[PDB]
Amino acid sequence: LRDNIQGITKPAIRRLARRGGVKRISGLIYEETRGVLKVFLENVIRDAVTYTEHAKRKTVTAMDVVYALKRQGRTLYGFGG
Amino acid sequence: ASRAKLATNRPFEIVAGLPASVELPNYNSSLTHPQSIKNSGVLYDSLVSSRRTWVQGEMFELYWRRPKKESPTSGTIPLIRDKMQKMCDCVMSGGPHTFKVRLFILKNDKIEQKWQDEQELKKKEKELKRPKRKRRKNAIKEDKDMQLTAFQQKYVQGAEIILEYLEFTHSRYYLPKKSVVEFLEDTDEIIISWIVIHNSKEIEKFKTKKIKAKLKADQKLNKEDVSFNPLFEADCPTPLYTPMTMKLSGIHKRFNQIIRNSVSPMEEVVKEMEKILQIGTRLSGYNLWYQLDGYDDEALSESLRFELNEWEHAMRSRRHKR
DNA sequence: CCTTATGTGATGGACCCTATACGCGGCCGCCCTGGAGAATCCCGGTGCCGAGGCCGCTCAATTGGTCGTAGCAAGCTCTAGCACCGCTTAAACGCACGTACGCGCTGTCCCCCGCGTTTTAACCGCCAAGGGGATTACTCCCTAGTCTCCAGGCACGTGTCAGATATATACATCCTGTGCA
DNA sequence: TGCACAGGATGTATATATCTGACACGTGCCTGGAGACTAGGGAGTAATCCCCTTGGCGGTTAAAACGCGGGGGACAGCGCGTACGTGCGTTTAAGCGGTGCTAGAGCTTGCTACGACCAATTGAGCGGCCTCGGCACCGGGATTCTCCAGGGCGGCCGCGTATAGGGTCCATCACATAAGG
Repeated sequence: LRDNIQGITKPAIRRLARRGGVKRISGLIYEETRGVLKVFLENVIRDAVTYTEHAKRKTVTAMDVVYALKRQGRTLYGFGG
Repeated sequence: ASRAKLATNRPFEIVAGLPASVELPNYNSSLTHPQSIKNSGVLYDSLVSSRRTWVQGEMFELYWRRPKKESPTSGTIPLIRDKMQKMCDCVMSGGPHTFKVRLFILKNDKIEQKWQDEQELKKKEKELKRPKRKRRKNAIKEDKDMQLTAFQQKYVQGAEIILEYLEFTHSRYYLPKKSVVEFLEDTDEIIISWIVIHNSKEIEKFKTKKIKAKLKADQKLNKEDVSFNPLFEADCPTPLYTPMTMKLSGIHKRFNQIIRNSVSPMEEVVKEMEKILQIGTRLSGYNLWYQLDGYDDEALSESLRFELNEWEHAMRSRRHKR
């Protein structure tokens, strides 16, 4: 796996921003958005993986993700809580 | 295009922004409170539109436009002036409208080189073979009017002619090579006729696609071991076409030869036109309704009035710029 | 046809007058010089009152024993994840045109800082308290932590009913030889 | 000759039916309520001692308020240049369902070893009290930064010396021609 930071593409950022109602966009936005997403994912994934490793475990379950997010204060409903 | 979308069921359609129908307008049957032509101005709008379009339409292929402004692009103006030769002033009729033109030649360099070679050959052939009379001045004048001066003697055949509007010197267009030219010796009038296709860009682009396909096929065959005419091709899109005809007046005998030599072999374009006439979709002829109802068409009437006002407001500045 | 010497008719050029740099001088941007002075720096140099040290002592950290059930170790088993196939688009991409948006610079003018004078809020000392509130303890007693039986109602699953999908049909939208006008 | 229609051909919106999801009804087990025992934390009771306003009052002070100048900050206009918006043709690999493996997850074990619970000791830690040196304030000489004035160069502007230069209007010039013999 390589260059997957690019894999998000521009059009995905476009559509997501479109949901946000932005009428006008700049080219530089994409790189910044990718960086923000990268650091967010890194933090969430580290929390989830440490939640997993506690349980003498190998498969990250949706419980690990949802409770990791809860520890980051971001509360998520609808996945078996 | 932004003109008010006509209310449903009006007895007219908006063609080119104006109320028109295919059939002859029956105001007396259709209108209860017809506004005067003065009130409507539809006729006025039509006339202004017609003239302007004739100044700017697609009849002749555009080739030069004055650049919209130590930029060296100024220095190119004399170069473009010199790349054409200057020729004398002539009148043109466009439908009910008439226009005036001065003539300009587009300098074919191959004709210059061939003329130098021909003078070389003639010189070598000749070497191998080997008060003041005003009436003479009049004879020279008449000779130069019906025979040819040097620039005309070189540019008899294959010379290139550019058209310009003396009321709008900003655009220059090519005289149609695919045109039928008739020189009336009795009236000194010249009638030009040509067929024009409204979706010609579509046909040219499909033509490019076909050319690419044929090139790809030839390349594929070569990997193992052309008068392309779009109008003949079976897969060509339907041309929306119009036939056009126009009369020139005021051209002098010597210029007629240059013009007469300039146009294409007649039978070939005739056959091409006949194909176009079988495959083409002819533009439908329709009638403008110059009178509108003050009540049902109030919005349309006022919109037209407003647009006319803006047009006139702009038109003064055009001479104020001179 | 030979054979003097120039008509034909513009693009190429010299000119008129324009307008200009700058001599001497000033407004001004600016280097910088320049002062006055409005702050800020660091070091006493001091007298105050808290940090922190010292002691009395008490109650809870530590100990040795017991009981018992929560975590651990397989380890049985089974289904959700992983991987490769391989058609089918369609979401990405390169590229073309333009246009309306962001930035650079404009002049304007109004409001909010720097500063001076007046007005208000607050404390000291008058005059020394009483009220009532939070902390502290004793004394029942009631409450639901506990084990246990009873019998269930709630959860896991299968059957049934509906919907979305599938495909005959009763003509629908037409082909085409040929007998009729 | 060309039209009317007798005889015949693909199709399809209409109509009849088959191919997938979700909800209600049946089993059946880890239960939830209930009965009775239980005690020690909650709640009712009683100081008790300490901290909170009295209450407005004058004589003051430090901070708040109000007034003013002005100058520069905000900000509405807008020339323009381009970099995102819209629209192609074209490619990728994201999506779809399919086949073959598995290893990681789920849980049932059988029971142990470590920690809940308990008397008893004792010393670390808290509560009270006492103190000199770490802190708090600023006086001073010195640092340093602010801001208008402005010496002086000279960008640019002013009176006007004399001067260098352009667009503007004038023409001179060449190819091959007009004429005589």
